[PDB]
Amino acid sequence: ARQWQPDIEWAEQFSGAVM
Amino acid sequence: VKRFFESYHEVPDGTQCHRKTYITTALGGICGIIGSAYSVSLNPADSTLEAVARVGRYTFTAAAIGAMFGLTTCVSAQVREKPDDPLNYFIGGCAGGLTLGARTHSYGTAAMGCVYMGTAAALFKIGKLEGWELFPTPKV
Amino acid sequence: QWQEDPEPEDENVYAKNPDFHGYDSDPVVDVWNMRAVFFFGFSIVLVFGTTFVAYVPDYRMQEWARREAERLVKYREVNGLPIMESNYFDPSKIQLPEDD
Amino acid sequence: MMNGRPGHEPLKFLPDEARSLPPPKLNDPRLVYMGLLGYCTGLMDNMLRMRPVMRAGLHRQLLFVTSFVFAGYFYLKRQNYLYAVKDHDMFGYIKLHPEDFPEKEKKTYAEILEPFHPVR
Amino acid sequence: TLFQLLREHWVHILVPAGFVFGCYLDRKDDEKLTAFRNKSMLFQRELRPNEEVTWK
Amino acid sequence: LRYGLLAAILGDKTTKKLHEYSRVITVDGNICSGKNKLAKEIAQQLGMKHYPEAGIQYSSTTTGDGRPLDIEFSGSCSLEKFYDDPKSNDGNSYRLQSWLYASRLLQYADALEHLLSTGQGVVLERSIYSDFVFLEAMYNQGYIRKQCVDHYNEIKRLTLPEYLPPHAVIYIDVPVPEVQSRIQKKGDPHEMKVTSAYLQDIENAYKKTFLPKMSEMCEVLVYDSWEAEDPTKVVEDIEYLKYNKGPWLKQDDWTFHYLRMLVQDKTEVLNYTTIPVYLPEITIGAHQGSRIYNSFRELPGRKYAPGYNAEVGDKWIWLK
Amino acid sequence: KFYVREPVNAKPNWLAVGLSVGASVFMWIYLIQTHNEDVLEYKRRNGLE
Amino acid sequence: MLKIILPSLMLLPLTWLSSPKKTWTNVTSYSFLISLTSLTLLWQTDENYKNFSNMFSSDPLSTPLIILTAWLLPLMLMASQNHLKKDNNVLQKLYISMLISLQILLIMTFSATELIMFYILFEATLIPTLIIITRWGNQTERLNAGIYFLFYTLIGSIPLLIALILIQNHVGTLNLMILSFTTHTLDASWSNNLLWLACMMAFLIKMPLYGVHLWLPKAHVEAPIAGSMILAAILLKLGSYGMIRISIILDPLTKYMAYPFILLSLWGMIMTSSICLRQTDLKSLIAYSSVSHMALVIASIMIQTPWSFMGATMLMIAHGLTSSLLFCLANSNYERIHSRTMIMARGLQMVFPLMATWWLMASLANLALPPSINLMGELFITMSLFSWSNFTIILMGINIIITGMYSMYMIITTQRGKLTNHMINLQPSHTRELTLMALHMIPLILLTTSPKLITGLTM
Amino acid sequence: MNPITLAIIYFTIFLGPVITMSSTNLMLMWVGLEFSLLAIIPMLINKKNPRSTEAATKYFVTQATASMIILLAIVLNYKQLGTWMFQQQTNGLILNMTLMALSMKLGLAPFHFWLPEVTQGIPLHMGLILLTWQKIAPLSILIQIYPLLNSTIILMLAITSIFMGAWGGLNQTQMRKIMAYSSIAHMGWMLAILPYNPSLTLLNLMIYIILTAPMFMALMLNNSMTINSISLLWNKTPAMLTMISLMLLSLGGLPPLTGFLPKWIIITELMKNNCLIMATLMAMMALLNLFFYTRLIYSTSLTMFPTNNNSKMMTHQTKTKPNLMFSTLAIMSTMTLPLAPQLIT
Ligand SMILES: Nc1ncnc2c1ncn2[C@@H]1O[C@H](COP(=O)(O)OP(=O)(O)OP(=O)(O)O)[C@@H](O)[C@H]1O
Repeated sequence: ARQWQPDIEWAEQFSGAVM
Repeated sequence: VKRFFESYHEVPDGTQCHRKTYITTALGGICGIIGSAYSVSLNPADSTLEAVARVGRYTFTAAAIGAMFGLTTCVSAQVREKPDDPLNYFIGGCAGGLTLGARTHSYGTAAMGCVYMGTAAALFKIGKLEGWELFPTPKV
Repeated sequence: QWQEDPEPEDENVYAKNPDFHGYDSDPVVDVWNMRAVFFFGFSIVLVFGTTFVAYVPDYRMQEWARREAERLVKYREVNGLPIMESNYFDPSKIQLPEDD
Repeated sequence: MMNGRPGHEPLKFLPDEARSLPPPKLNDPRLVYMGLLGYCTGLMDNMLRMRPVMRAGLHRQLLFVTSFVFAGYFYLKRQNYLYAVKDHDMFGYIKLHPEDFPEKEKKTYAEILEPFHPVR
Repeated sequence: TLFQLLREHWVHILVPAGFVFGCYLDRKDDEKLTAFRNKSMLFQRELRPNEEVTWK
Repeated sequence: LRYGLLAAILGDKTTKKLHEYSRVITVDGNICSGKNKLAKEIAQQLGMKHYPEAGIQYSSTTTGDGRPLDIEFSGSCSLEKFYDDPKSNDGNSYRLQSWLYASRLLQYADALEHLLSTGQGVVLERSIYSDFVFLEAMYNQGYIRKQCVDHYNEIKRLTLPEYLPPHAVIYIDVPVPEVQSRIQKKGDPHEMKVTSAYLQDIENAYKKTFLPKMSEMCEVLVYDSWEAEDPTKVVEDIEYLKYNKGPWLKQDDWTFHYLRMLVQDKTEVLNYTTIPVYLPEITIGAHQGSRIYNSFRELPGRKYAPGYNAEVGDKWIWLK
Repeated sequence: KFYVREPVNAKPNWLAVGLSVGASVFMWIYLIQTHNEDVLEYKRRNGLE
Repeated sequence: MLKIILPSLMLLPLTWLSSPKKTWTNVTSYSFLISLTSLTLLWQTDENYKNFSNMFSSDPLSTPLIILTAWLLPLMLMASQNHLKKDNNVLQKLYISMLISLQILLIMTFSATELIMFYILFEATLIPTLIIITRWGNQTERLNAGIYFLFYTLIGSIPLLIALILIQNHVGTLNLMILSFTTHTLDASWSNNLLWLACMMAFLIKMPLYGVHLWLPKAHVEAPIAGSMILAAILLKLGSYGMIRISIILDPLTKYMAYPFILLSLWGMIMTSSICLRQTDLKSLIAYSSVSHMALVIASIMIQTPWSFMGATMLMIAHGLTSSLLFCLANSNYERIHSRTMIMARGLQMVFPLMATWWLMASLANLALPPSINLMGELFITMSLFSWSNFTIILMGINIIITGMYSMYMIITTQRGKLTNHMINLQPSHTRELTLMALHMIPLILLTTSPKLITGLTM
Repeated sequence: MNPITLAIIYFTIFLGPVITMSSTNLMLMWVGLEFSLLAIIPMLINKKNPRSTEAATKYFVTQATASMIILLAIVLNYKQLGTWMFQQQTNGLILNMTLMALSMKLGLAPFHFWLPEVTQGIPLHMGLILLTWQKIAPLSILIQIYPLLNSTIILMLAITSIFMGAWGGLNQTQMRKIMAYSSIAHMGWMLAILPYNPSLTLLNLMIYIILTAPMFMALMLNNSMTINSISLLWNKTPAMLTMISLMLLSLGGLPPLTGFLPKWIIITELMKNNCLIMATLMAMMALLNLFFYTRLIYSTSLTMFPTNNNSKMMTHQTKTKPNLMFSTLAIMSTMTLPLAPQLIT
C-alpha cells in the first residue's frame, strides 16, 4: 500500500568509491 | 604512406582482393598498436615481457579482424557481382566481429561486434558512394 | 532493524461520513466538489458544447458541395455535357514534352 | 565574423548608428517575460532562504523586475542593431556580386514534368 | 467578514482574465496579418460605400 | 554587521577582547560528583559564563521559542529508557550517545563564539573531549556494537580537531561506591538501576585516556570531594595558573577569525554528524523523517525563518 | 519576545529598502525617458516616421 | 489558440494561490470550461484550415487531439484525488501543475505549424511524465520504467532533430504549409533511406512498434492512474500525428521502406493480443492491448491511403478514451485491495453492479462492437490493407478473435464468478469514479453519433 | 590567510586571463596563463592535506609543460616570419602543437586524466573557479586563431572528450568528478565548432558557467560531495530540489531548457558545413551524459533516501545561505530558451 522508498540496500549501491 | 591506404579505392570492390586484405590488415595492426600503447601506459603489467605479450595479443587480434573484413568484403563483391552494395561491407564487419568474439571467447561480443561493425562499414561505403565528409573543412 | 513507521491500516471512508462522494474528507468540500464536477461536466459542457457542435453549419463544406453538385449535374444534363471529364486540367493549359 | 567589418568600434554597446532603428516597445513579450524571470527569481530567493513567498521582500522583487527589464531593453536594442547590420551586409554583398546571386526564372507546372508515384 | 471573503474567491478572475487576454492577442495577430486584406484573387471585390475595411 | 572579513578588518578582532579570565573550562567527573554547583560558583566568582550540561533538548532551549520539544524531534532518544533497557533492540543507546555528542559539539561552538566575540570566559560541565567516556562504558558492557563505536570515532576525528581544546580541566574524583550511594540518595527511579560496572568503566576511561591525554595541552586540576567543596579553593587554584602548554599560544587574529566564522555557522559545525553512514541505529527512513519534518515545520515558530512568522508577532515581513 | 536568539531581519534594514525603491523608480524613469528620446531620434532620422 | 493556452497557464496561479481545500474544485471546473472553449475549433465551414499565426494552427487532425487533451485534464485531476489525499498540500499542487503543463505542451504540439516547436514540446512532455511516474508511483520499478521511457524516446528523437535540421538547410523552412506545396521527389538512395529512418523511428518508438515496446508496459504498470491515462491516450497519438505530418516530404520512399514496419506491426498485433491472454497484471493487459491497437495505426499510416488515415484518426480517438477508461476501472479496484493481479478479485459483479456495466461497455469498445468508432477505424484500416494486399485480412481476423477473447477473459475473471469473501474492504463505488467512467463513455456515444468530426484531413 | 595575501592572489587570478584577452602579443598571453596557474595553487593547497598537495602537484606539472609547449610554438613563429602573433603563413605543426597544449591545459581528452583528480582533491569554491574562470584564456587564444586551426584534430579531440566524459562520469559517486567530466564534455562541444563559428563556443561557455556555478553553490550549501549526501537534501534544504533538477536536466540538454540551445545551435552550424557524423555521435553520447544526471535526480529529489537522527538539529538551526545570485543564475539557466535569438546572435 505504502509508496516504496529507498532502503539501505538501495543507498549502499551509491556508497562505494565507484559506481 | 597514405597512397597505400588509398590504393583501396583505386579499383572497385571485387578486384585486387589480396591488396585490400593486406591494407586492412595493416590498418588493424595500426589500431591494435595504438590500443596496446594506451593499455600498457595505463593499466601497466607486472612485467615488461607481459606487456609485450599484451601488445602482440591486441595487435594480432585487430589485424585478424581487418583481414577478415577486407577479405570477405572483396569476396562478396566477387561472387554476387554487386560491388556498390553496403551489404558486402556489412557482411565483412560481421565476420570481423565474429572474429573479435572468437579471440575473446564470447558469443555476445561476437553478436554485438557483428551488428555494430556491419553498420559502421555499411555507412562507410555509403559515405564513399554519396560523397560524405567525416572531417570537413569550414566552408559555411 | 532501522527505524520507520509501520505500514498504516486501511480505513473505511464511509465509516465517519456515510454520505461520502469520493472527493474530500470534509463533507462540505465533498458536496461542492461533486456539484461543480457534475455541473461543469454534464450540464455545461456535454450539453452546450454538444449543441454548439450540432449547430455548426456546412461542416467542412459538406452541404455546399451537395448543392453545387446538384447545380452541376442539372446544368450538364440540360446542356448535353457529361457529368465528369476524365481530365481535370484543360490540355490547352498543358504543354507536354517535345520528346524525340 | 562581423567583428572585422568597417566601422567596428571595439567595446561599443550602442554605436550611435543604431539610433535609426525602431526602438522596442516596453510591453514587448520579451521584456515582460524577463519581468517574469525577475519575479520568479524573487520567489525562489524567498523559498531558498525560508521566507514567505508572494508576501516577503516586495522591494527585492520590484528591484529584480526593474533590473531584468532594464538589461532586457538595452541588450535587445543591441541585438536588433546586430541583426539589422547582418541584413545590411548581406543585401550589400548581393548587390555588389549579382552574377553570383542571379534570378530564379522559374517555370510553371505546365512545362515541368513531375513523375507520378501511385499508392496501390 | 469581507476580507476573508476576498482573500479567497478572488482567484476566480485569473482564468477568465486569461481568456480575455488570449482573445486580445489573437486580435493583435490578425491585425499584424493584414497584407492581403481584399487582395486575394478570390474574395477580391470592389468595396462598398462606408465600408472602410473588409475585416479588421 | 554579521561577522566577516570586512568587520574583522575594520576591527572586532579577538586578541584585544581577551583578558586574564578569557578561558574555556570543563569541570568533568562521574555522575553525581558535584560538577554543576562547582561550575556555577566558578562562573560567578571569575565572572565567566556558565553553560549547564548539554542534554537532549539543548538545540531547542537555544533556538526558536527556547522551550523543550516533543521527543520525536529531539533525537527520539531517552535516558530513562536507556537505564530501564540498555540492551534494547531498537538502538536507543547509541542514538542517545550520538545526539548528546552533537549537542555538546553545538554547545562548544556556542561557547567559543561567545568567548571570541565578547572575550568573556565560559565554564562547561562536560565537553566533546569527555564524551567517549560513556561510549566506551557502553561498549565494555555490550550495550552497543563496535560499528557504532567506529561511527562515533569517525565523527570525532572529523569534528574535534577543528576546535581549540579547553584551557583548564577540573576533574573531581569520587569512588564508585560513593556515587552509587548518591544516585540512590538522589532518588531518581531510572538512575538507581545503573550498574557499578558502568560507573567503574567511566572512571577507568577518564583516568586512563582523558586525563593523560588532556594533560598535554591543558592544565588538569584533579580534586577530591572535600577540596571540591569550598569552591573558593578551586577558584584560587585557577587564578594562579600558568597557561604555557597548548595551541592557544600559537594563535593570531586571523586564526580566530576563521574559527569564529566556523563556530558561528552551526550547519557547517553539524555537517559531519549527518554523514550518510547507514547505521540501523540512527537511520530514520523517508516516511518517518518526512512526517517529522512536516510536523516540525507546522510548528508555530518554525514554518519560516526567524522574523518571518507573523503567527508569533512579526510585522514588517512585506519590507524585508 | 518569542526568539531567545534575537533574529537577524527582525526589524528591517531601511537603507536597503530606500536604495532598492530609489533604484527601481530611477531605472523606470530613465528607461521611459530614454525610450521616448529614442523614438524621437528614430522619427527625426527618417521623416518623423 | 491563445484563448485556449493562456487560461491553461493561469490555471497554475489558480492552483497555487488557492486555499488548500478549494484548490481541486477551482482547477477542475476551470479545466472543464477550457475543454468547452476548445470546441470552437470544430467551427470549420470550409476546406481552408485554421491558421491563427505563423506558429499556431489547427487542422481536422489536430483539433480532435486538442479537444481530447483539454478534456482529459479534469478526469485525471478527479482520478488523482483518492491517492494524494494523505500527501501534503504542496505535493498535490505540484502534481496538478505537472498535469497542467502536460496539457499545455500537448495543445502546443498539436497546434504547431513548424516541426521544431513540435520537437521541442514533444521532448518537453518527458519531464512532467517522468516526474509523475518516478515520484508518485508505488513500487521500486518506477525508476527503471522512467529510464526506459526517457531513453527509448531520446535515442529515437535525436536522429529526428538531425533530419529536421538537414531539411532546414536544404529547403529554408520547416513550416508544414510550405513543405507541402514546395515538395520534390526524393531520389531513391541510401542517404534518403537513412533520412526516412531518422524521421520515422522516433514516432515509431512512441506509437510504439512491436520490436520496441517494452517501455510502455513498465511505465503503465508503474505509473499512477493519471500518467497512464495521458500516456495511453495522447503520448502515443503524438507519434502518429508526427508521422502523418512528416510523411508528405518522404515520398515515394514510403512505398518500399514500409514493408518492414507494416509487417512488424501486423505480426506484433497478433503477438501482443496473444500476450493479453497469459497476463497476470491487468495494467499490463491494457498496455499490450494498446500496442496491438497502435500497430494498426502504424500500418495504416505506412500505406498512406485516405481510408487509412481516416480509420487511424478514429482509432486514435476511440482508443484513447477507452484505454483511459479501462485504467480508471482497474485503479478503482486497486484502491480497495492494492493489487494489480486480475485473479484476486473475481466476483465483483455481486457488489459493484453498476461499475460492471462500465467494464462491459469498455471491453465492448476495446473489441470492435459496432457502431462504435473503435470499430469503424478497424474496419476502414482492414479495407485499406485488403486493397494493399488481400492477404492481410488473415492476420486482421485472428487479431479480432484474440481481442474478443482477452476482453471477455478480463471481464469474466474480474467481475463474474464466485466472489472473494475475504475481501471485506470492498467499499461501494464512489460517485467520483462513477462520474469518471460516465465522462469517458458518453463522449464515445456522442462521437458514434457524429463521426464526421474525427475523420481527418482526408475526409 | 590575511586580507593582503587574499587581495594579491585573487587580483592575480583575475588579472591573468584579462592580460591574455586584452593582449595582441602571444608572449603576454603566456605570462597571463602563468599568472593564473601561479596564483591558483595556494588557493588549492590552503587546506593543507595530502590530497590538496598532490592535486596541486598534478596541476602545476601539467600546466607548466603545456605552457612550455605554447612558448615553443610562439618562439618558432617568431623565428619564422619575424613577428609574434600568428598569421595565415604559419606552420601547421606549430598551430597543432599549440592546440594540443591548449587542450592539455583546458583538460580535453585524451589530455583529461588530471582534471577529475585535481577537482576531487580540492575544495568546491576552487573547483568552481578551476572549471569556469580558468577555461577562458585558453579559449581566448583559440578564438583569436580559429581560421588557422585544423578541423580534423579539434574534431577528434571533441568526440574523444564527449565519449570519455560520458563514460567516466557514468560510474562516479563523488560529485566533483561528475562536474569535471561534465566540463570535459561541454568543452568538447565548445571546441567542435570553434573553427566554423566561435561566437557559439562563447555561448556554450557562458551557459555551462551559469549552469555549473549554482550547482557548485548547492554542493557548498551543505558541503555535499557524494550522491548519498545530496540524497539528504529533502530533509536539509528541500527548497533546492526544483532548481537542482532543472539545472541537471538542462546540463544534460533537455528541452525546453536553455542547456539544449548550445547542443542544438551547434549541430545546426555543423551541418551547415556538412559534419553530419560528428554532430550525430556528439548528440547520441550527450544522451549518456544526461543519463547519470537523471540517476542523480532520482537519488536527490524524485525519491527520498534514508536520513539520520542528527539532521533534526540542522532542521532546528537557521541558515544564511544561499545568496541572491544562486536563484538568478538558476533561473537564467533553465527558463531562458524563449530568448534564444537574443542569445545566439
Ligand atoms: N554521554 C552521555 N551518555 C549517557 N548519559 C549521559 C552522558 N552525558 C551525561 N549523561 C547523563 O547525565 C546524568 C548526569 O547528570 P548530573 O547529576 O551529573 O548533573 P550535573 O549537572 O553534572 O550535576 P552534578 O555534576 O552535581 O551531578 C547521568 O544520568 C548521565 O546518564
